[PDB]
Amino acid sequence: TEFLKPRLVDIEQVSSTHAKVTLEPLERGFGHTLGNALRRILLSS
Amino acid sequence: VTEFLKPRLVDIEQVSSTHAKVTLEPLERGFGHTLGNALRRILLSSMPGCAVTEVEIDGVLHEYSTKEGVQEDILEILLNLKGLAVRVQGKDEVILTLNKSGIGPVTAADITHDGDVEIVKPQHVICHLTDENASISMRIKVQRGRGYVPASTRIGRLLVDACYSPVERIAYNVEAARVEQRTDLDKLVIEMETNGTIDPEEAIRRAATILAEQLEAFVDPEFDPILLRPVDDLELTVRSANCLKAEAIHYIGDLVQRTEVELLKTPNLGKKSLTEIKDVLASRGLSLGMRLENWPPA
Amino acid sequence: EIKELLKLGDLPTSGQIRLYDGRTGEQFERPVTVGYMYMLKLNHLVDDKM
Amino acid sequence: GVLKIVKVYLAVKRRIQPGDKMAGRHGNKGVISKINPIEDMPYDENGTPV
Repeated sequence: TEFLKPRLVDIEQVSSTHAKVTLEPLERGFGHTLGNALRRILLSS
Repeated sequence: VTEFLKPRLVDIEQVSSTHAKVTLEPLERGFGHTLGNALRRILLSSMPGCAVTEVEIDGVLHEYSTKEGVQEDILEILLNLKGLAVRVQGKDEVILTLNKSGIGPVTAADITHDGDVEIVKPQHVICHLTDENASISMRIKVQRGRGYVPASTRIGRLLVDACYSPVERIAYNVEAARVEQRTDLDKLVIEMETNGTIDPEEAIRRAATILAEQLEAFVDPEFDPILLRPVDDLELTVRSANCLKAEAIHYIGDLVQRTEVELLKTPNLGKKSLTEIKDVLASRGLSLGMRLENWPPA
Repeated sequence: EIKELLKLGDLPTSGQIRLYDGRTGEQFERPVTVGYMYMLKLNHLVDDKM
Repeated sequence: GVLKIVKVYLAVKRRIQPGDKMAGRHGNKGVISKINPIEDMPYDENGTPV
């Protein structure tokens, strides 16, 4: 009756316009869930 | 700058008591699979449901036992109890009592009617009493939780694998939505096959709630340890322990601070008990009237 | 005969069906055979060997 | 020389896990390498995961 939400963040600026942000401790299966939801919004919306 | 068209639950087609078809209307294309997968993923693993976690059958000690007067062995009975679909009002633990004497199947309908507890499938067989002098009396513990929590995920009682999730199967279809305006809208049809614990609309609003809450934006030694052990670790007599607890002495640190004088002045402690306490304390290099000066820190 | 049973089964005759990737929701790019196979758990278990 | 002998029978239930070995009757054998949650599993259109 909760879930593990927002914990520890990292940002890897590969360049001035290319970065790698990481949201840590998301319950198993949420990786692909958020990954695909976001990948779908970003690629078209 | 065309603001997006948002969805709202529009139809509910209960194909049965545990199978429904929810439909979210007017969704911009591509969002069908996006929400379809986000939601299917939340529903198939993040839903909250009640499940049997422990069971106390009379006469039975280990789940490997088999019972005099019962067709199936205790293991089969626990496996039957796993499939006990229960919907509880507003609690995270409820005890169900099941008393049954006679010949024939002992179903969930024979469970003692609790006001809060709702039994989804009363015809659900838990047992089979063979002879007419056979009888079972058991206490089934039902708890609220999430996902599949096995019994191995750890007293003369037994533990049963918890299958908290209420949903068995999820399916979705994207289908073009009507309305002559805009024309380029779809409608997400989520086909649900639950166990009857949860309503379709609330399952959708809860999947959505979990999704939205995941998205909550993106932002940017000294001293002796023995002193914090409970007094029970001293293994005193039941009486002495109870007396000390009755005097607000719950830990070793609390006890070693008291003096003999003070302890004997308490209503329930005598010379025998004090002798015992001094003996057990001395046996671990401790005593009464110990100064630790700094009780406690944080 | 197996094809016939598959017909009463409602087919596909080949025994291949459209399959969706659970991570994406996108279908696998080709039809994939899916059927009930009978599988046994052998006496060799990591618990014993590790 | 032996005064007494005690035998204790303990029962354990083992659930399939990574490293356990499964096989079929046709000579197809393999070890479990991954247990992935149901939502990641490939599934039929009507929602049934494999």
